[PDB]
Amino acid sequence: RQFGHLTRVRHVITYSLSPFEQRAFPHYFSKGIPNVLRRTRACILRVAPPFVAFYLVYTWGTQEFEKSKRKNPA
Amino acid sequence: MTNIRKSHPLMKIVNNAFIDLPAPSNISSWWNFGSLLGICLILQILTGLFLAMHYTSDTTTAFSSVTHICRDVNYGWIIRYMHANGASMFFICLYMHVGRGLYYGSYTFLETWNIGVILLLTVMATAFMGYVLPWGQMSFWGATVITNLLSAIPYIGTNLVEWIWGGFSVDKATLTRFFAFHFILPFIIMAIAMVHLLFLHETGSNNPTGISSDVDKIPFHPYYTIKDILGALLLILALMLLVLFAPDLLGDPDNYTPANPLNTPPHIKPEWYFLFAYAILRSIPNKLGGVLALAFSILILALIPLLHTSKQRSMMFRPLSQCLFWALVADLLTLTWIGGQPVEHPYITIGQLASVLYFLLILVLMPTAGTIENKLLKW
Amino acid sequence: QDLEFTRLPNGLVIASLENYAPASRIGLFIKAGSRYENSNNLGTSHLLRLASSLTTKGASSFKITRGIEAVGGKLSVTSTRENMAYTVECLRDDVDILMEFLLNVTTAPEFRRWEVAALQPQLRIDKAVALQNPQAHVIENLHAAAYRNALANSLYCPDYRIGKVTPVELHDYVQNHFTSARMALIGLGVSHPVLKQVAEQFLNIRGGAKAKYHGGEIREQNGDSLVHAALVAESAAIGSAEANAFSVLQHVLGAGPHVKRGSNATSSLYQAVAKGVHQPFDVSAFNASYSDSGLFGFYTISQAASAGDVIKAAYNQVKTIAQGNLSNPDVQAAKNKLKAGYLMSVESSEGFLDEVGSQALAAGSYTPPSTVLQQIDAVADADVINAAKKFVSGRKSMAASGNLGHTPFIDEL
Amino acid sequence: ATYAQALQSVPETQVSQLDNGLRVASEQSSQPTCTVGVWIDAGSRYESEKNNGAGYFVEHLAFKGTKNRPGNALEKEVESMGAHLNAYSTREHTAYYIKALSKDLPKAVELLADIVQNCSLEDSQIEKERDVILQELQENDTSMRDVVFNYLHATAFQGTPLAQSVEGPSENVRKLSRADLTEYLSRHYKAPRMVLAAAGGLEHRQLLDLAQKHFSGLSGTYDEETVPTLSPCRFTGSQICHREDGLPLAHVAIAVEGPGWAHPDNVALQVANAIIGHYDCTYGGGAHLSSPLASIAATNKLCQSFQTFNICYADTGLLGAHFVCDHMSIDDMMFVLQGQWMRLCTSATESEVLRGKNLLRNALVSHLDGTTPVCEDIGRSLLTYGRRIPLAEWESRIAEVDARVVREVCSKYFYDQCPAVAGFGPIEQLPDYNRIRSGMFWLRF
Amino acid sequence: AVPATSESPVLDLKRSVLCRESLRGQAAGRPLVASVSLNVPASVRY
Amino acid sequence: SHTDIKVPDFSDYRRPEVLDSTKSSKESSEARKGFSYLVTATTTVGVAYAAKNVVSQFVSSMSASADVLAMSKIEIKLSDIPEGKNMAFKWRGKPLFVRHRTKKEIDQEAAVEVSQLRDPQHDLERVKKPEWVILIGVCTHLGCVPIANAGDFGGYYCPCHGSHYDASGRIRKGPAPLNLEVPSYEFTSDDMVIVG
Amino acid sequence: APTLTARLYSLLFRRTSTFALTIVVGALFFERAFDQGADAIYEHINEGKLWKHIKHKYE
Amino acid sequence: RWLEGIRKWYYNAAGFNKLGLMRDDTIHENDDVKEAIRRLPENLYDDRVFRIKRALDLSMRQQILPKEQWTKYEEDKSYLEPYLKEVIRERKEREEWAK
Amino acid sequence: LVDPLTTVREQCEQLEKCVKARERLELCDERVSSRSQTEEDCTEELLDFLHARDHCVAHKLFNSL
Amino acid sequence: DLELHPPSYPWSHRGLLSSLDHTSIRRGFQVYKQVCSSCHSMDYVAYRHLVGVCYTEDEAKALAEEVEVQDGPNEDGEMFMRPGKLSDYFPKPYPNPEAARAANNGALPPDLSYIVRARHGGEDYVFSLLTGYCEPPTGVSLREGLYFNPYFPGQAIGMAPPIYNEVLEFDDGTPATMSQVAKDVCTFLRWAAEPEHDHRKRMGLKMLLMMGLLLPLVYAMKRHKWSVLKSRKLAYRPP
Ligand SMILES: Cc1c(-c2ccc(Cc3ccc(OC(F)(F)F)cc3)cc2)[nH]c2ccccc2c1=O
Repeated sequence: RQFGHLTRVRHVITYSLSPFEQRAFPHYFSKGIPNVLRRTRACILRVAPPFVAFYLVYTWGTQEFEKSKRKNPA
Repeated sequence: MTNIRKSHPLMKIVNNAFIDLPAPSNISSWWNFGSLLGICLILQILTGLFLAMHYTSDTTTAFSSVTHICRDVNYGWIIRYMHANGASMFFICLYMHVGRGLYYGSYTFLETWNIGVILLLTVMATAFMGYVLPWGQMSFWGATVITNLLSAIPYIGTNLVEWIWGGFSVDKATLTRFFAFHFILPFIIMAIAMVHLLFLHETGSNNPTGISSDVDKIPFHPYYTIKDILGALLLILALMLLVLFAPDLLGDPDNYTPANPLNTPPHIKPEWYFLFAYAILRSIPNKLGGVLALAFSILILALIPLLHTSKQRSMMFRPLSQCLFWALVADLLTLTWIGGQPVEHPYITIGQLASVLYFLLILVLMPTAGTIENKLLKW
Repeated sequence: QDLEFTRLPNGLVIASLENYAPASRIGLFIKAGSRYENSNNLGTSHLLRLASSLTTKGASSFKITRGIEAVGGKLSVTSTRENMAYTVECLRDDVDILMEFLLNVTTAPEFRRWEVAALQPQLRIDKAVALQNPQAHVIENLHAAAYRNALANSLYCPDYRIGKVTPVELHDYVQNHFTSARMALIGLGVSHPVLKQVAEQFLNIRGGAKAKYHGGEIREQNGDSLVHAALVAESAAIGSAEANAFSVLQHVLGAGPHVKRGSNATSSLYQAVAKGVHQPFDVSAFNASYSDSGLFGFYTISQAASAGDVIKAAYNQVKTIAQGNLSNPDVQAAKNKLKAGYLMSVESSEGFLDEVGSQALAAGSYTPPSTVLQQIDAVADADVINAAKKFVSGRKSMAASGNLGHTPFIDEL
Repeated sequence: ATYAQALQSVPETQVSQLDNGLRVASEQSSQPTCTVGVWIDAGSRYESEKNNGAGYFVEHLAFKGTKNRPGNALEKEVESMGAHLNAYSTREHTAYYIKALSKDLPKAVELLADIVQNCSLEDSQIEKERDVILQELQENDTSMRDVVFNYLHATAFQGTPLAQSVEGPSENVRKLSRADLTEYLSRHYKAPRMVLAAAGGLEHRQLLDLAQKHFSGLSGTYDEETVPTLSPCRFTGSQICHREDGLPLAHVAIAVEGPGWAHPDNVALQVANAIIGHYDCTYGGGAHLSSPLASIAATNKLCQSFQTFNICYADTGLLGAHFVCDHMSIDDMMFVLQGQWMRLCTSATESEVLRGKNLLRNALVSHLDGTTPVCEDIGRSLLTYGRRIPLAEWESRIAEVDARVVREVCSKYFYDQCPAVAGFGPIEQLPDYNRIRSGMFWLRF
Repeated sequence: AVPATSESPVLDLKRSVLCRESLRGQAAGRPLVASVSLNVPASVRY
Repeated sequence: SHTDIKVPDFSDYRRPEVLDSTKSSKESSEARKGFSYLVTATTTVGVAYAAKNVVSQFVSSMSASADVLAMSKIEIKLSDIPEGKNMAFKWRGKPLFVRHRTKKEIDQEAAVEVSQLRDPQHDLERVKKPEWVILIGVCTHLGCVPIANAGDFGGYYCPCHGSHYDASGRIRKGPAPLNLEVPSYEFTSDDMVIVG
Repeated sequence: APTLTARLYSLLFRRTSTFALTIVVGALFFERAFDQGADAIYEHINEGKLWKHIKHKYE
Repeated sequence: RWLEGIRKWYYNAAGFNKLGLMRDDTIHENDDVKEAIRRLPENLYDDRVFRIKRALDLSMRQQILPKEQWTKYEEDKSYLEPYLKEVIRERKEREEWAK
Repeated sequence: LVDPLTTVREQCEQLEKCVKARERLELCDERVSSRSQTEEDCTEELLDFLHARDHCVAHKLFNSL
Repeated sequence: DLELHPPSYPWSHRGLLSSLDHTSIRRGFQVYKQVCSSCHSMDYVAYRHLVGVCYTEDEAKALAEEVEVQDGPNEDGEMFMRPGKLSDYFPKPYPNPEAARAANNGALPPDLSYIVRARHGGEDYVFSLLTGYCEPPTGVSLREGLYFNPYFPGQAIGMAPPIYNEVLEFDDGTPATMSQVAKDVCTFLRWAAEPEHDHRKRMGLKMLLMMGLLLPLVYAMKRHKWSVLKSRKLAYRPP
């Protein structure tokens, strides 16, 4: 399927500016920084937990392997 | 007409596949990986061909020819390290690519997806035989262990293994044939990848919302031609950062002492991108059992679509699933770690647990998660 | 400079005012309108009108287009029921290039099978576009309803005939209708001497029924919420004195808007109808006049449900004109309107060419505007009441289009 | 007895002025009929957002009675002398005029004066013409040409008074009080903003006199504080895309910024525009047509119709094309059209420019035929240029243009410049702005 | 020479009438004419 | 009405050059394009730089390696070949002959009837220093090694098909079509010859 | 006088042919400038360490 | 009943409402959904088209609506149910008939 | 000739982390060298010491070269 | 089998953009020459490789001339022995592995060409091994010639502490302390295993700079093209 035969759409206007009339980075840090933070909060409690858990299973297991390879005092 | 772009039998195809192709407005950076995989493939082929202009597959000369490349051939080093880090970048790009597919439910495009599974398997076969060609310790010993696993197969197993080998051990024939297969396969990958897109372009792309996008399509040019250039640029930065500042980081030292059928290296292990499945093999104590688990640890991908339960396509709007998925990722990162460790405490247990968690997540937890979510929407 | 005039022995008229303008209009007028089609070749003249710019003996189809365009020129072909008009315009220095083209198109078209075949679909397009104006449905219908022959002929080729007008019919039609005895060659911005000489050398071509009024009705049911409707009786023929009576009666009753967005406070009909019914509507006296015949009446446009009321209201207004209610102030208005209209219509060098050539066929020669205004003045209040009288008692023809569920039949009126 | 010559002895235009500053202009011939009226520098460009479409509102009220002739007296009187009374509003120019017997020129000019100056604007007549505009606004909604052009302006001159439609937003039509109308009128209808123009059989002297007789009360007193001046209008490279797949055919209108009324480049542009030309499916031409856009569109049924335009405003304009085509053809129309702009820009031929010349010569000579076109040419020229340009002057500027000029001039406006695009209807195919914009240059030049 | 006043697209939905002020000027008054051209859009007149 | 549509405010998004609604964008059109195309143009110069280097390297790889270059040349101490003696060396896996020619042989090759030669190549056209003739020990017929101080011309004799060469290395007798090959060489001093 | 970016545009970047000639010239200069200037940065960072630096002691 | 606690929670966590999407906008289109959509009236189709267009454009920008604009849990009418239910009920019937 | 290495090994040895680790060394020194019939040895304690010593040695030795 | 990993010594080439100290390599070369060449081999480095790195062309020629190497045959069919050229590699101590074991009590000395690359820890590791030789801990009896090194796997190595103070005089007269001798030889063994090191890092800096240019440029090109869509406002205006 080619542009022209994709789907049926009715009563939607779209206004847009030429790239040469506008700037590449409107409000880049002003708006950027808060939007990143919003985005970060929204997923952190879904993304981060498992990697925390990896960190723990990993650091526990590593030094358990080191400890177990030392001689036992008995 | 006059748009040769649309007219010419050859240009028509490019126009339809790279220029006027309706792409969704909203595809994320996770969609860059297809393009990047393509580049990885070309990259391997160029560097590969240039390495093959100087290498020899005779067991006696093989290691030396590779060092000869890195010492005496002009820029042979940057070519070789590029090819080896390029293989890494290939797998990173692959795993992100497949990850995208899982999270966003792209695998609903079944032919596209399965062809993906074939592509994955083939790049694995390619990269397995590639690491042998230098003929260092880890090359040789890694190759002996893995290949040998096939011997687990009742009856024929033991014959089949010596048939791959062309002898009673990984020796001359093995390398010479591994050179040939390694050379021809990328080309077959090229073909299958074109079939991959051949199917893709029948539906066009999924997008992060998972919701059909024909109400807001944009032509690939210029939007995605520009993004791909940017993507590729970031790919080349990753590659070259490895190649020029840490070329040895991702490989193994033992692959700098020549292959010696006597001296067995301390902990033989394949390259990092196999370590997850290496660990899964080592979970299961029985050898044929561990072969079938390593087999299932990859082929399970072709099962994923059947296991799909959500009424929603993407995980975007699906919190439980998101979590279980990120679990599954981290679990894979744990299997990678565990696979690189000696078979000892506490790694044996961690591994066993991780391998159980892997199949459990794919076969049981994530399908359930789907249905709960549903019931919670009164789906 | 004023107008010159010639009628060669072969019957052909040349008329031409050299006015030394920067632009030159030449028109070849021919008694080859739709009326000269018979029941066998209906629609031929319509294809013939689309068919200029098709290869000729002296110029290719490519050359006609490219050549005329090169010089900023224009070639047009206009048809009524009775004539066809081939007109060329151009900067004055290129009249003889356009004249070459005009001659080729009209005296020597080749009508090649492949070209003629190729062009058939244009009949559908042309007609299709044209019939988007509902007035075109009703007028074409009206004529069909009112006449048994000739003037009944639609200008646009009937559907069944599209794809079926043959090369031979086109040849036959030109050969038998495009003749010296049937043609008047009119001109602005050109010397009469050399028009005459062109007409003698290039337009010397050897020559080759009465329209019976019937009275019927025809009704297109189509479900628009507006109903177009026209009611007419037989009027007098063009060229007769009585015809001037009709023109005046038309302008008494009301025949078109004078002020934009206006209420037409002097239009007798408009007011007659506006008193009965308030929602969107329009009405005009309709006046056609041909060589054999004429139709006079009125055209309404009404809401579907009020079509009954509007047509009756309009007809009633004519009845009181025919009974006798008609003051001089009204007939003075009407004459002034008509007089002003005529002069204005011939104000452009375009409308002028149409009048000169138009008269040249239907009458002996050019009647100056001054004589014509005098002839409008020549209409007595008596003649106007007769025109209306004739209409009320005359056998009726009717045509409607729309949702006709409240449109009355003739016998219902 | 040549063309060059014919131009030389075309009647000159008489130019005169009243105390208040009303200009009086006249072109005369032996003619039983005439046209005369008032052209005014007034329209939507002069309106703010709060009184938008006042000028249009007035147009409805203009012919609806005066103090001297209340109600239908004005109507009746025009009718009964066989005169034709007419009006129009653009974004820059209002115009009311009358087509009359040459003999009735006096009453003609009296009546015009009665309309302008002593316009009734009755309470109930306003409230009646209120509904009428609303319904006109509605019919206009079903004209795709109308809509697309309104949109081209709206996006082209966005955030200015030129973005404004003549008719005004319905909100205004519903709310405009009689107070707003009378205020608009006194501010904009002033003698130095106005021109009385006439053509036909009339001694100029008589017109000037008559001007005095009836237009003497016209004020020319803009206090220093409130002198209507037209701030330039910023054009923006932009797109407005009203997608309504329910309609049968797509309207696209695309323009670059033009130079506006004053500039001589307008002449060379007109030549170039005539090369590319205009088309529709009713044309005899087909493949053999001279313009490649036309022949290609015809042979391959790309569009149903198209025209190039070059609309001029004060110090800006819209130079482009509008086409109406199948929902599958928008890409191919846009590609050949833009193709054509580039070919003229880079590589115009002499013969084809000669054609353009000849077209434009022909165009504006045969346009000025009969009194109404000529009357209007006078009226508007006086507002736009400050004078009627003789035909022989037009011809001198036309002879001046060669291939080299057409290239240079077209390059100035078209080549690598941001267009404004409006599309309406099933425009799903209508190319992306970036693609349209990249279509304004050749990577071969 | 000049383009026509209202261009002609076939298959293109009709322009509406919603008042008396647009209607007047529509009621037919003289018989039909049809012009076709080389340049100018083809039209139909009273 | 559609006339109720007004275009949203783009001020937030606009370049400052085009913020002023009452001024012409045409000022800044020259400029705004300039800035944007500069980015494009700059970028291309950057990528040119890279692609040059990448291509340049890959092409380099296929050019001779350091080890092939290291058997490129040969250093022969001239003061170790006494007058009259033909010393052979190993070069490009080929025997390479370096002969100290006596006062006698110099005069004899200079006087040689050149139009009798199957392959002309005058002596002084085959040497840099007349007391030294450097030739590849490869017979031009079928690739054998000619033996020093044998044959009819007191130069070389190849036993394979009977090739006789003079002290300039020229073919005078037998089937060999060409004179023995003159290598590229130079003298780096009075003692040293670098062949290669 | 219009601005510097504007000067660059009308002189170098409007015609695509000049745009390309610019790129190749600028690249030639960029190349040497960047090579020379970056090499400086490397060699200063590794003062005295490089064979180029300790060359002189054995010649 | 008592699980309505979780539902309202899940709804907000799921978060499609932040794009002004209603639940049925998110339904993955199989053949049943396609038919159900195909059977929607003008009003309901055009709204769906819009809400998705809106949402997709938001997705691209990596933003959300203002909280006022978010689909309120309670105001989420289940627009596709009636059509979809019957599309399915119909298919199940012809499936039965094929035995 | 003084080796800078054996200088620094001394310098580093007098830090709390080191001195505590060599005490660990000496406890088992005279635990295994006092006891008999005990296959247990004391590398682990030497390595504890060397790890902490040589970490410090590294931080400072290259200064002298 | 506990393990003590080496500490991370602040080498002259540890950092991103830090080259090898070539004067250090020239010394370190000599520490291979006078000390290990007897026991260890280094097959991938030839006399030529030193040129432009630690030795002039002419110096490297002299170093080459100083050694015997077999060549042949001559036409008689004999293998002779001759002076080394630049094109000869650093020559092996023994004729084969089996012979090398005989000489060192069963242990085969590894080739040193890639030793920095082929041992986890690299120059940190080798340096710790060379300087980390110590007396056994109490409780410990190593076997015959199995000396005690805390950094070797299994803690017992079959290599005598090869370096000690003044085990050679350096060409440039650096005080040959054990630590200095180990530092230098490691610097050379780095270069042995990775001759590209310096060139590579040059390329690193030029790549970081080019990417520094191109990444934000191309990012801006992207945002430019994309700004058409980013800016756009939508309106649903149903009848
Ligand atoms: C086609 C497509 C792409 C896309 C894929 C690859 C590349 C770079 C590349 C790789 C291999 C090539 O070899 C070939 F084809 F020439 F033989 C050539 C080029 C660039 C782009 N990317 C997409 C991203 C999002 C959505 C769709 C696509 C897509 O269809």
